Order: sequence, then C-alpha cells, then structure tokens
Amino acid sequence: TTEEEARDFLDKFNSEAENLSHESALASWDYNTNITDENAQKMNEADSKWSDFYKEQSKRAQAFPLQEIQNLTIKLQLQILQQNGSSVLTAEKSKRLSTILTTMSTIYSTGKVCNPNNPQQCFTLSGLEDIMEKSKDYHQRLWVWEGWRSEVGKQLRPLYEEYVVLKNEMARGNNYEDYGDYWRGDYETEGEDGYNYSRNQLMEDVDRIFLEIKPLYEQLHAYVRAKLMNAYPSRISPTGCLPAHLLGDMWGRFWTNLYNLTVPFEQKQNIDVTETMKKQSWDAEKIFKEAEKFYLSVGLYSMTQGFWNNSMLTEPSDGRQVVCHPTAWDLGEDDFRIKMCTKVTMDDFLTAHHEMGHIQYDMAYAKQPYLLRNGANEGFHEAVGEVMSLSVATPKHLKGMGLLPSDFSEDNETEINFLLKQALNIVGTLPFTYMLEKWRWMVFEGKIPKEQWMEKWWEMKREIVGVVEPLPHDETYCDPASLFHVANDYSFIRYFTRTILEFQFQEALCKIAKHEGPLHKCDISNSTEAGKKLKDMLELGKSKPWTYALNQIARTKEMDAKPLLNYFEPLFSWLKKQNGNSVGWSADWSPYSEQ
Amino acid sequence: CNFTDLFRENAPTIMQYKRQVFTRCNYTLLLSLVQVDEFVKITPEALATGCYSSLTVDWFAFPYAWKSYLAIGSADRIVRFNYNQDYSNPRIHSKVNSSVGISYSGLYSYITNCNYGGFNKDDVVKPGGRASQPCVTGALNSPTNGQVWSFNFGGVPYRTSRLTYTDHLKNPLDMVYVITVKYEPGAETVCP
Ligand SMILES: *[C@@H]1O[C@H](CO)[C@@H](O[C@@H]2O[C@H](CO)[C@@H](O[C@@H]3O[C@H](CO[C@H]4O[C@H](CO)[C@@H](O)[C@H](O)[C@@H]4O)[C@@H](O)[C@H](O[C@H]4O[C@H](CO)[C@@H](O)[C@H](O)[C@@H]4O)[C@@H]3O)[C@H](O)[C@H]2NC(C)=O)[C@H](O)[C@H]1NC(C)=O
Ligand SMILES: *[C@@H]1O[C@H](CO)[C@@H](O[C@@H]2O[C@H](CO)[C@@H](O)[C@H](O)[C@H]2NC(C)=O)[C@H](O)[C@H]1NC(C)=O
Ligand SMILES: *[C@@H]1O[C@H](CO)[C@@H](O[C@@H]2O[C@H](CO)[C@@H](O)[C@H](O)[C@H]2NC(C)=O)[C@H](O)[C@H]1NC(C)=O
Ligand SMILES: *[C@@H]1O[C@H](CO)[C@@H](O[C@@H]2O[C@H](CO)[C@@H](O)[C@H](O)[C@H]2NC(C)=O)[C@H](O)[C@H]1NC(C)=O
Ligand SMILES: *[C@@H]1O[C@H](CO)[C@@H](O)[C@H](O)[C@H]1NC(C)=O
Ligand SMILES: *[C@@H]1O[C@H](CO)[C@@H](O)[C@H](O)[C@H]1NC(C)=O
Ligand SMILES: *[C@@H]1O[C@H](CO)[C@@H](O)[C@H](O)[C@H]1NC(C)=O
Ligand SMILES: *[C@@H]1O[C@H](CO)[C@@H](O)[C@H](O)[C@H]1NC(C)=O
Repeated sequence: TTEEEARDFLDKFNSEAENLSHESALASWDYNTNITDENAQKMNEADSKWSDFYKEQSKRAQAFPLQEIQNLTIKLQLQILQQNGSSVLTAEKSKRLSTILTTMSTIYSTGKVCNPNNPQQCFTLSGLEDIMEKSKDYHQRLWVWEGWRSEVGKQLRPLYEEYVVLKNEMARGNNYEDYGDYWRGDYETEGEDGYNYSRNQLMEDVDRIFLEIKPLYEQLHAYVRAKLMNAYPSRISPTGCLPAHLLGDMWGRFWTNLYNLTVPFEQKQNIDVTETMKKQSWDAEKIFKEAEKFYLSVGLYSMTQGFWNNSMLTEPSDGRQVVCHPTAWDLGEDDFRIKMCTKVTMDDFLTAHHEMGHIQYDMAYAKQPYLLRNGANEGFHEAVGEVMSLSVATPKHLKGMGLLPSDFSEDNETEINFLLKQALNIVGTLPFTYMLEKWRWMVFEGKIPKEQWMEKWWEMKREIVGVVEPLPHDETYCDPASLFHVANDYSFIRYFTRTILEFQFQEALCKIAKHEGPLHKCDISNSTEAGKKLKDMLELGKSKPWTYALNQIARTKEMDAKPLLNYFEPLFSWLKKQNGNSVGWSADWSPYSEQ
Repeated sequence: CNFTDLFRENAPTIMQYKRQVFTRCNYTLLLSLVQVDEFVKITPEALATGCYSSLTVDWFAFPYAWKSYLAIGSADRIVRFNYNQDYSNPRIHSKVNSSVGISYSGLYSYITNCNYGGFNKDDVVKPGGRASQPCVTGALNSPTNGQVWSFNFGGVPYRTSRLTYTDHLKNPLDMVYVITVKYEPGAETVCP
C-alpha cells in the first residue's frame, strides 16, 4: 500500500505547490514590471513560503521508498522530492558554503579593471565587456583582458577551492561520487528496453560529439586565424593558436564579433528588414501577432486572452522602472506571459518568436503533474525555442510575411556569409563549452591536484579550442572563475546539449515537412504534420526519459552531431577551399614564447 | 439662450468638464459679466454675432499660466489625457469675481497617465471627447501624489495617475471657456 499512499501524498503536494508557485511567480513578475521598495520584500516572503513548504514535503516524501514503489510516474515525482541537498552538511559547513557562494558571486559582479597606463580611467565589468566586443586596439584589449583575470581570478581561486571540497562532500551525502557526478545525474534516466541512460554514458557521448564537430571547427579556426592574422599583423602565426584577448569575447566563448574581420564576401550586404518594418509602419503589436500566426501556421498553440492583456510586451511610458531582458513566464493556473521591451527591429522580430516558442512548450506540458512540469532535459527547452527561431529567420518566411521584395533572391555568396555568421555563434562555441565543462568535472572528481588546476585548464584550451594567453600565470590565478557561470553554481553542458539537439530537431522536422534542400533554407511553418509531431514530444515534459522524447522527433536514442555538420555542409566545403593545408592549429605556439 | 450655468457656483474640473449646446434661441453680456484676460480660427468678433446652426460651449477650471500648452500643437498630458479641443468647426481666458456665486468647492485635478493592455497603449482622448471612464475611475482612486497605480476594469488591466492644481486659488480664480460655432447653412437657429 506504499505506492497508494505515495500517490495521495503527491496529489496533495502538487495541488499546494501550484498555489504557492502562483503566489511567488506573481510577486516576482509584479516586481520586475514595477520596481518599488514595497514589492521587493513582498516577492521574497512569497518565495520563502514555497521553500518552507518544499522542505517539509521533502521529509514527507522520504516516507515512500522508491524500491517498494513500482509505478515509474510515482517514483519520478518522489525522486525529485527525496533529495537532501545541502541538508547533509553540518550547520557550519552549510552556512560556510552559502557564504562562499555569495562572496564569489559578489566578486564577479562588482569587479572592475583600471587602466595601468592612466589610473584616472577605470571601467566596471559592463564597460570592459563593451571594450571587448568593439575595440580593435591590440593594446587596449590586452590590458582589459589581463586585468579582469588578475582583479577577480585571484580573489575567487581560494573560495572556489574550498567551494569544490564542500560541494563534493554534499554530493557524497546525496549518494553521488562527487559534485560532477551530481550534475551528470541531470541526464540520467531510468526505464526499460533501450530507454536507459547512465551518468558515465553522458561523458562518452560528449566526447563522441566533440570529435564529430571537431573537423568543422578546425576549418573555421584556420579561416578565422588567416583573417585575424592580417587584422593583427605579426601578432598571430600562420599556423598556431589564437590570442585569447582577440576573440571578441572576454571569456572566449563566442566569435560573433569577428564577423566584420572574417566576413567571407566583403562586397556583399546582409539582410536587414528593420528598414522595411519602418516603411510599413510596424508596431510591437504587429511583431507579436505575427509570432502567434507563425506558430498557428506550424500547427501548435494559440495564445490566451490573459496573455495579451497582462504580459509586459513593451517598455511603459508611465514613469515606473522595469527590468528589460526577454523572459518567458509561467505563473501557474494556466497563466502564461512574456516579459520584454519590444522595439520595431529585425532582432526583436526573431526574439518575440523565440520567447513565444518557450510559451508553446510551457503550455504543452501544462497537463503534467506539478513536479514533472519541465522539459525532458534543459537542453530540450532551449533547443526547441532555437529551432523555431531559425525557421523565422529563414528568408522564405520573411518573404511570406511581406518583409522582402518579391524580386529578391539569394546567391551562393550570401549563403556563405549567413552560414559563417551562424558558425561563429554555433560552431566556435561548442569546443569551448566542452573544454570548460570537462575541466571542472575533473576538478570536482579529484583527478587534478589543486596546484595543477590552472595548468590543466590552459593545456586543455590549447589542444581543444586552440586559444592562448599572452602572459603566463604562476598558479595563484583561477581564470575559469572570472566567468559568471563558474563563480556561480551553473552547468555548461546544457549549452553543448542545446546546440546539438537544436539541429537534430530541425532536421527531423524538415523531412516531415518534405523540404528537398539545405537546412538553412528549410522552414517549419505551413507543415501541420511537423507541427503535430512536435506537439507530441513537447507534451511529455519529464513523464518520460529524454531519450524517449528525443526518439519521438529524431528517431534516435542519443545525441548526434551529424545534423549540425549537414546544416554547415556548404560552409565546410567553402572553408576547405580557403584553408588548404592550414586546417587545425599548433598547440606549441604562444605569444610569450616569441622572444 | 440661457448661459447662467456658465458662471454658476459649481465650477467643474477638466476630468469631468461640462458643456451645453444651444439651439433655437437668442444669444456681449457674457463677456461683460466676467473679466477677460485673453482671446484666442474664427475672429471672436465674428463669433460674437450672426446666425449659427448650433452653438456649443464647454468650460472648466484651468490656471492662466498653463495656457501655453492648452493650444494646438501641444502634446502635453493636459491635451492627450485631459482635454483634446476640436478644431473642425470654427477660446476665452477669464477670471470670475467673488461677487458672482462661484463656490469653487472641492478639489480640482487632472489625469497625467492612463494606459492599458500588454502593449501599454495610451487611452488618449478623441477631439471633443472626455477622458475614458476607466481613466476617470482609476484617477478617482489614485493617491493624488502622482504615483502610478494598477487598476482592472472589465478584466482589462490599466495604469493610472492623478495630480492637482488646487493650489492655484485666487479670489478671481482662473477659468477657460471654449465656444465652438457650427455655421452650416440651412439651419441658422442660434441668432443674437
Ligand atoms: C506598484 O507597486 C505599488 C506597491 O505595492 C502599488 O501600490 C499599491 O496599489 C494598491 C492598488 O492597486 C493600493 O491598494 C489600495 O489602498 C487604498 C488605501 O490607501 C491608503 O491606505 C494604505 C494602507 O493600506 C496606504 O498605503 C495609502 O497611502 C493610503 O493611505 C484602498 O482604499 C484601496 O481600496 C480599493 O480596493 C479594494 C479591494 O478590496 C476595494 O474593496 C475598495 O473599495 C477600493 O476599490 C486599495 O486597497 C495599495 O495601498 C498601494 N500600496 C502602497 C504602499 O501605496 C502600485 O499600485 C503598483 N503600480 C502598478 C502600476 O502596478
Ligand atoms: C536525508 O538524511 C537522513 C539523515 O538525516 C537520511 O535518513 C537516514 O538514512 C539511513 C540510511 O538508510 C538510516 O540508517 C538512518 O536511520 C536514517 N535516519 C533517519 C532520521 O531517518 C535520509 O535517508 C536522507 N534522504 C535522502 C533523500 O538522502
Ligand atoms: C560591423 O560593421 C557594421 C557596419 O557595416 C557595424 O554596424 C554599425 O553599428 C553602429 C553602432 O556601434 C550603428 O550606429 C551603425 O548605424 C551601424 N551601421 C549600419 C550600416 O548598420 C557593426 O556594429 C560592426 N560590428 C562590430 C562587432 O563592430
Ligand atoms: C557561385 O556561383 C557562380 C556561378 O555558378 C560560380 O562561378 C562560376 O564558376 C565556374 C567554374 O569555375 C565558371 O566556369 C563560371 O564561368 C563562373 N561563373 C561566373 C559568373 O563567374 C562561383 O564559383 C560560385 N562560388 C562558390 C564559392 O561556389
Ligand atoms: C501509474 O499512475 C498513473 C496515474 O498517475 C496511472 O494512470 C497509470 O495507469 C499507473 N500505471 C501503472 C502500471 O499502475
Ligand atoms: C503559408 O501559406 C500562406 C497561404 O495560406 C502564405 O501566404 C504564406 O506566405 C506561407 N508561408 C510561408 C513561410 O511561405
Ligand atoms: C471685479 O471687482 C473689481 C473690484 O471691485 C472691479 O473693479 C471689477 O470691475 C469687477 N469685475 C467684474 C467683471 O465684475
Ligand atoms: C482580455 O481578457 C478579457 C477576459 O477577462 C477578454 O474578454 C478580452 O477580450 C481580452 N482582451 C484582449 C486584447 O485579449
């Protein structure tokens, strides 16, 4: 009778959890759209009510052991609740870990770097990021990059070192080998037949993807190097790695700001629809209404009346201050909202659809039990939104919406510029994500001595992404922690996963749509078969293993890079013609070793 | 034509301004009874005489010093959420002596902000049209300090704020009378 009692328990939990979730989500939404000292405390108190509830219910959940229960639906919901987390640690260790997390976050957020050649000038991180994405001055770029690492990396290293040990002890308390293993568990699923995925299997598939994407990256790297070598003459070897501070990114994650240096065809113009929208007198209302039609044309869900009346879709003129950053909200009780400050710009024409795509997924699994109201994997949540975003960006859609001339067509030079711009955001970001996630995993696992944490980080970076730091760090430095998602407790594999899933989903939906052509020309709208198939997967949430949810679209059990390589197939061929024998890089090169 | 109500005790606010249409009646005296400070398409001397299809006058309390943005070309809050004067059918600023029953009791206010829906659309006044009731109701329930409050009317969320001009109290006060004359031929029912 354990399962029967567990079922009654979960139904009671889910009912109260929804009511408390609504109060907290609403208080948070109201605060973000109305910043007042009166709303501030209000939101927290609402959050605490849910938290106190969740922990009391956690203790109750542990009265229903998973070994005795046979129904997988019940086991999954209880498994979510039956987690001690930090409550495996003593009061001193629990409080100490919380203190360290707050401290590391603060050091990053309030960090600044001052100009070594003029003490009068100093910039906060926001100003330093602005320099990295814009400046072409080798010197300015160098002192801001170096300074950031010295100013925060040397304050966080000690905190992160103690943070690691404490996170590992916590994970042991929760029956994991280490904290890396704890995070790997987010991909672990229990089930029968072939629908079973292990924590160690995650590592193996990740290595496999890296090797499959690797040759596309090697072609992109040689091309980018060949062009940056002229932009920064005598600073980069014909064969070798790229300087970290010249990647257009403070942390070397994205290469998108290099597009202007690495553009395939300089004489060609890109497509910018902003001018058309202004001439046609578009509003924010037009952008969102068209976003709804896009999804109706795909064959998914309409928006509710509450969505249109309550969401904050544009910045107010009232005088109240608001938070501007695109977020999809789910307040419970079928209350779905999008928060953003929409302008009549081509970028927002893609963002509105992206956020709308998050809502489409959130609505789809609304029929699931409270605890299972999530994506099959965090990678699915984001990957689905991105696939829909690409479908909208595709010129065929823009023509359909009346945003392009009927006499407009693309040549094979335009396609190359488009694909490379995409590659700088999609391909150049992958071996980075892989490298950094793997390094931390080894740190938490305990495969690297503390004194060697830094040395392994840069050796991996030279071999995996081909990026080098111009001035050596003795060891006291902790460069990884200079990034938001390392100083704070965040995982990066989801981003590696998000990208691969995006392409697996895009390709699968294209064949259903019967698109006889390249994936960068393929759209998903006006194919209700593709819409229905996508509906079926989105609806599942966490009631099924992500391997099941993946199979429902891509007919596979695991991650697969082939769809990505397919998308960029014509780019790959062009890059070969440009790169010749320069493909790949020498990991033995470093600016410091030049003299 | 009976104009008693134009200089009567119950001076209105703009948010709830008053108007009276005159027809089939005989209308200089109105200008003699009050003290005029200024005159602003039709020449006021041409307005003062002749036969009209209809004559419609609206009036409300309003500081003389604020006349700068009551005029056409203004995009002030005093135009869009307050009073949008129509100009399709071709404005006297005056003060009223305490010797004339002009009680001017209560508080005199106006709407500064009023919008709704997910796009924060401004519920602006049509020419010759009062502020929307949703705007009026939100303003009545506003703190009067200018803080914007949330209201919900018919299920539709609104944002509204109110301010006053009840500090501008002189014995003569400050009032504005706007006379619009419809000169359409074939009617001519309002004559001197
Ligand atoms: C941005 O965030 C702020 C902070 O929360 C919001 O401010 C609140 O707005 C609500 C209205 O939405 C206010 O509620 C009303 O309070 C009136 C009483 O005001 C006096 O007393 C309060 C203390 O309780 C003082 O703070 C205030 O200064 C006054 O001295 C009530 O009379 C109102 O009653 C109405 O609603 C009830 C509903 O049950 C009906 O029964 C009544 O008949 C009547 O219709 C109402 O309760 C609230 O007091 C404001 N808080 C503060 C601190 O001032 C902003 O509205 C929000 N802005 C936006 C755009 O979201
Ligand atoms: C959370 O921690 C408690 C201990 O504070 C765990 O309960 C113990 O489990 C062991 C192993 O089965 C038993 O020998 C002890 O007698 C239990 N103690 C109590 C007070 O029940 C609990 O299992 C942990 N829960 C999870 C999900 O890790
Ligand atoms: C790449 O070059 C383009 C110009 O072709 C830059 O676009 C300009 O950006 C500024 C803002 O800094 C705008 O004020 C201009 O109006 C833009 N010009 C055009 C024609 O749109 C673009 O910013 C450059 N990329 C980078 C990373 O610097
Ligand atoms: C883009 O397409 C054009 C047109 O097909 C290609 O240019 C042709 O290349 C062949 C092979 O050398 C020549 O015989 C033709 O005379 C060329 N036509 C013109 C108008 O120049 C071009 O090479 C293609 N570019 C890429 C990168 O594939
Ligand atoms: C598991 O529980 C669900 C209700 O949450 C029920 O519909 C399903 O039939 C049960 N499965 C088995 C095998 O009992
Ligand atoms: C979908 O079909 C409609 C006609 O019903 C057409 O107007 C629209 O442009 C098509 N969508 C695309 C992306 O071509
Ligand atoms: C108002 O009162 C003053 C002072 O007695 C007087 O001079 C003026 O003529 C009066 N104006 C009107 C319109 O009655
Ligand atoms: C807003 O919601 C109400 C129901 O409360 C509905 O009648 C109205 O049509 C909706 N308005 C819009 C613009 O969606």
